[PDB]
Amino acid sequence: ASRLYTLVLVLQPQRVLLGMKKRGFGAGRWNGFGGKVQEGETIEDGARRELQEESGLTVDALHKVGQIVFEFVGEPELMDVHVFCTDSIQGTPVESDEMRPCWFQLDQIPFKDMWPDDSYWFPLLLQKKKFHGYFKFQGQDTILDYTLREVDTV
Repeated sequence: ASRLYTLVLVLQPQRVLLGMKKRGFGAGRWNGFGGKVQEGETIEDGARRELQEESGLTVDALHKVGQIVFEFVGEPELMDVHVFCTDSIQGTPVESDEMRPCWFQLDQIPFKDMWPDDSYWFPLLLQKKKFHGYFKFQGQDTILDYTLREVDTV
């Protein structure tokens, strides 16, 4: 079985917003905003909730840009991450207990301090291409297997 997660990338024409994860899973890496989808909310509502909780931001619209499935060796549950993009933020980003937000120019994206899979699929996001991904991890550092392709419908 898989568990539903969200990931939101605030992508403007010359910069992208990332958050430094301060605690919990993936702490110490820059990432998009998101988390587990809860009972009683749609996937998109979950993505909005997490963006709000983690950055203080609300948005007009969220666009579906990809799905990535993660397997971690030894872990029963797969992560089914629904990836969204926006360029219509409302408010100014503010630090939360979970995330410290910062803007990065698109040629200074800090891949060495991000999840290793981002190096593979960010280019597709940046090129406004819809994708499906699968990544098999050994721990949090080592990609054993992956697949990646462009799709018409996410």
